[PDB]
Amino acid sequence: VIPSVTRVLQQTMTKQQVFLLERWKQRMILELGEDGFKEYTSNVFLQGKRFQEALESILSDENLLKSGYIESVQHILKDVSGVRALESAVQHETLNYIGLLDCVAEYQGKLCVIDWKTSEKPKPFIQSTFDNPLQVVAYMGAMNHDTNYSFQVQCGLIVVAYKDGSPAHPHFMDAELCSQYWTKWLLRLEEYTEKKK
DNA sequence: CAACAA
Ligand SMILES: [Ca+2]
Ligand SMILES: [Ca+2]
Repeated sequence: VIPSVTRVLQQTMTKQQVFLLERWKQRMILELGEDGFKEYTSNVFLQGKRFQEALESILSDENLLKSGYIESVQHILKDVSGVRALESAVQHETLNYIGLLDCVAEYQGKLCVIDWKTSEKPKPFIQSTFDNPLQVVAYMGAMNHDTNYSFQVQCGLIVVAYKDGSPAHPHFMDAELCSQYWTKWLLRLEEYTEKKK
């Protein structure tokens, strides 16, 4: 099988990344239990997919109080224009990996790959988004080294929407910053393939 | 394939 982006990264996390995650996870299993912690991550996953699905109808007061995500992002969508693609599967002919980016559109007049995120903790810094930039630059490198797409994009954009309607954090990445993250991702891709053979 | 968690 051919690897995917989010799979390559979650298998190549540092020892300190796995420690902080599984320690937080067992603290949640402790306070709540195995029965509901799986229910918490089920809810957590579900809002992230709905939020993306809900904007997909926008680019083209709910029952749960997760309605703050889109209100959080309206000051972002006021600068999103010229939408060229949404939810695209991306092939990489050379480095052999696949992905599924959220959308491709112009943000503040600059064409970039946008990746929407939901989070309950604020992420003012791109360092707070962990491996999110590598996920974005992996999507652009794939789509750019692809048979199925007419254009090539250079910049990326992470947006972190919050459930309480707070102003979402746009983390724009210009051409040079994407280039550095890309070689970081280029590494990450190789520790995975070197872990297979 | 992804959602998110740190
Ligand atoms: Ca996303
Ligand atoms: Ca192409």
